[PDB]
This record gives sequence, structure tokens and C-alpha cells, in this order.
Amino acid sequence: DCQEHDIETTHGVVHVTIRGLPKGNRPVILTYHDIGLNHKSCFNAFFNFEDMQEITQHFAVCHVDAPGQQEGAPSFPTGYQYPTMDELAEMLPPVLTHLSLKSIIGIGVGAGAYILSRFALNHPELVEGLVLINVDPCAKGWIDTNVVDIILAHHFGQEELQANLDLIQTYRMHIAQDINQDNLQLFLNSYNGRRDLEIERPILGQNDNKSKTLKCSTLLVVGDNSPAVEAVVECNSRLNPINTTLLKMADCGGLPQVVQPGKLTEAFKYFLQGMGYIPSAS
Amino acid sequence: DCQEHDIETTHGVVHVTIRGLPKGNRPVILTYHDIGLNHKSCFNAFFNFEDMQEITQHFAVCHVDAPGQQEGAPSFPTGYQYPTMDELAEMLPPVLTHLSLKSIIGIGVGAGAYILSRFALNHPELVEGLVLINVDPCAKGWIDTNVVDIILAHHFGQEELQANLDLIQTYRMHIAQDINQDNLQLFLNSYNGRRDLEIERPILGQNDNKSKTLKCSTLLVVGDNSPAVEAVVECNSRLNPINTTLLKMADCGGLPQVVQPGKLTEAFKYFLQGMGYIPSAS
Repeated sequence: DCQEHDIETTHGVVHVTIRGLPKGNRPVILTYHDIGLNHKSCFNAFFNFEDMQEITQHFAVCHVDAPGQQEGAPSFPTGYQYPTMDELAEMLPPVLTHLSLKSIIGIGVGAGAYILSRFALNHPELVEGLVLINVDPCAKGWIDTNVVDIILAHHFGQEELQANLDLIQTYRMHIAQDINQDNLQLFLNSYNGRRDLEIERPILGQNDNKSKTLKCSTLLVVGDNSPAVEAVVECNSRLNPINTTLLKMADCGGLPQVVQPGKLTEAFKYFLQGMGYIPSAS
Repeated sequence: DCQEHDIETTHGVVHVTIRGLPKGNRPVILTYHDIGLNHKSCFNAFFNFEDMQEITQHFAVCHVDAPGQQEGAPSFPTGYQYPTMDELAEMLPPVLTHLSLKSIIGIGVGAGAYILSRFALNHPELVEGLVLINVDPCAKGWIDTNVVDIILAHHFGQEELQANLDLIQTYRMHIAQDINQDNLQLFLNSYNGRRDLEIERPILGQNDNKSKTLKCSTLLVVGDNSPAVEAVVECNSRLNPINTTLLKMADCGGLPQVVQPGKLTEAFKYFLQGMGYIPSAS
């Protein structure tokens, strides 16, 4: 039913978790997490939600852990060359060849969402569709205390983060303990050094300076209280509106998939129906 | 390549025109023209365009003429029971069944857009997606001189009607000469008899009091200078935004398939790419 693979890439080893069994024609739901998290802390609560098991049983599900972010991972040596964001994206095609995966439907949070975008631009033939949570298609442009507090700021809004409710302290413990703290630095370093996605919205008038844009279907997802609102909004204006949709989720900040899974599952179902998959869903 | 069929239905005879052959589990691009037009005056100028014949090589094209609206159609006898807009939609499964078709990608104009929309709600299993040009989901809301002058004003905006005579004059003659004038008044009457499409936008928490909507991918099209702007915007407001995109074509009159085929074809190509069809550039 399930399996775990330490897949050999040109940029090192990538740890994956396959759930279910895919047929040749149907794509796999490939998953890619955010900084401070892994496939478990990011997605398991969402994917194992009642309404999601109705959807996921029809598909296979391939959960990608970022280098040295998988649970029980050993510490990378001090001066280890940690894969760049673009290089992380180049580690995905080898995963698809190893597991004989013909194509994917991508779900990504933050850093994961960037990587799956780069992957989708790198290979439109492999990506059928994307669900991009808290995506930032822009470079940071900000380089300077506590890596855990830096990542908590990336995820949760100031109002939300200042309050320090059960959710905040829960995910403080996740980021602190679940992930190798030496490797988390390097993964955050890679993400903070991401380049501009170089996407621009096409104009039907004529070719737009050969600006690239996601060919596949794209569902953008952001919480109203999220610090990534302006980033996801900017990403929406730079993507093809005919193949892109913007979901603003109410009374919600960081990690919409964990806080409002019932709403995001319904959004996901509609998204999968539009593509022609899972018609009988009543 | 070419075959025209006079398909026998319960609501009478429907004229269809099949271009190319449909094979290998791919949908036919089924079309439905507007009031005062037929498939020739509505689509042949759009479909014979250089950038459209590149797409239609891989697809099969089924041109549906509305009862009596086809070329050289004999006049319906005085007091003929002309099918309702809901009955016109109930004639489409016979078409799909008669021609051994599994499903369609629908291109509807005005009344044709309403008819394809009703067909999609009745039979979501038979419709993979809809391009709806100048669609109005709401009933006229009231009842009634020169039929040609009415249909011109239906199609064409105020500043457009007197600015570009070349189009208005050519189509004045299409509405007047190329179609049976007895039958035309009946098709017009049927369209003005249309009920509310009874679609509502889904709430991501709420259950709409079990209101229905289009479960397929939909591209709403209308020109900035069309008299059908607010009706198509009103249609957009009542559809699922995750499955629906609105295209307001800048500097575009009543007929974007006639006026701006270059831009609309490009839009339709992106629309088909989102569904997973026609991956590579044409």
C-alpha cells in the first residue's frame, strides 16, 4: 500500500512517501512542504482529513521531503553544498522516473510552492496542475536571531504570532524538534536566496517579450491574515487568468490546509473536477 | 472529412455538420450559434481562421444548427410547436448518441451559450467544458417591430452599431437573407421565453440550499463594448470561481469570434491547455 524511498538524484538524496497505488494513465498527487516543516507536519492532518480520504483513495499520493528535512535525518556537515531552490526543483524529474510516474498534480506550501512552480516551468509536460499555498514568486531582497522565530514569522501573521495560541506553540514545537536544526538553517538559507520566478501575465494582443507563464491549471490559496497575501496577490497578477484561480480563505492566517481543511478539500475537489478527474463526487 | 446529418429527436429534426473524425477518447468541439445566425454566420469565420485550424486538426468539430435555422430550411407551418430553450438542450444527447460521441467541449453564442449551459447542468457527464460567448442566464423578464433591427441591437452595442458599418451591414444581410424569416421569429420567441438558468455560486462552507452550478471548466467571453457585458458578469457572479474564468476582451464589439479571432483563439488554446489537452504550442 505505502512505501518510503531514498531516491538518488544528481543533487544528492531526496526522501519520499508513496501512499496508495497509481495506474499508468492517472497522475499522482505529488506533495512538497514549507520551511520548518516536513510532509507530516505540513500535510498529514490535511490529507488524512475525512473529506480528503474520499478524493485521495482514487489517486496515488507522493509526499516529497526536502533534503535533510525528513524525520530522523542525520546532520549535513558544516560546509555542505545545500541544493539551491532551482536545484531542489531539478531533483523532482528523477523522482518521477524512479517511481515510473508519468505526470503529477502538484500541491506546495511556501518554499514547496516555489519549487513546484520552477518544476512546472522547467517541465510543463510533467505537471498537469498546481495548488500553490502561500507562494512568493519574488526574491526576498532582505539579508541580515533565532531560526525558529524567523520561520514562525514566515508562516503566521503578526496579530496571530503575537497572540501565541495553541496553533502557534504547537508548530513552534514542530519546527524546534521534528526537523534536524542544522539542516533547517541550510533549507531556509536556500529559500531566502531564491531568484525571481520570471513569470509575467500574457497579453492576447501579441507575444509579451517571450515572458514565461505556468501552462498548467493553477489554484492559488492564501489566508486573509497570512503575511504572504501581497506576495500571492502579486503572483496572481503575473499568471494566466484563464488557467489560474485565486482562493482568499476567511478568518485564516498561516497553514490554511491544517486550520481550514474542510474548506480547502472542497476547493481541491472543484479544482480536480475542472481538470476532468473524479466526476462522481456526491 | 465532411458529413451533414439531419438527426431525428423527440422535439423534431436538428441539422448538424461534422468536420474531421473523433477518435482515441478525445471530446468533439460541439458548437451552438445565437439568435438571427446559423453555424456558418456564427463560427465559420472563427474556425477557418489560421490560428484555429491548428487546434481543430487534433479535435473533431460538430456544428449544430438550431431547428429551422439551418441553410435552405423550409418554413415551419403556422402554429408549429417550436421547441423551448430547455427542449433545444434535450436534443443534444440524441446528437452525441447518434454520432457515437462520449462528451463535448461546448462553444455557445448567446442563446447557444444558454442551451449548452442547460445541457451541461442536465448532463455534466457529457460536458468536459464550456466557452460561453455573450451568455445570459437570467430570463428577459417581460414580453414585446422589424425582427432584423431587434437582433442587430441584441448582438451589437450603441457606438459599435454606427461606427463600423462593414460588419453591421454584412450581418444585417446574414440575419435578413441567409435564414428562414418564419422560423427565425419562432427561435427568437423561444429564446425570450427562456427561464432563469437557476445556477448559484457555491459557498465553501455553506451548501447553497442545494442550488446547482456548472461542474465543468467554463470560459466566459464578452467584449468591453458588447451590450451583454452585465449579463455575462452576472453569470460569472453565479458560477463557481474555481471552475470559471471571465474574459472581458478590451476594444471588442458584440462578436469576439468574428471581430477578434486572433485573441479569442489564443484564449481558447490556453483554455484547452488547462484541461490537459494540446500541451505543446501550435
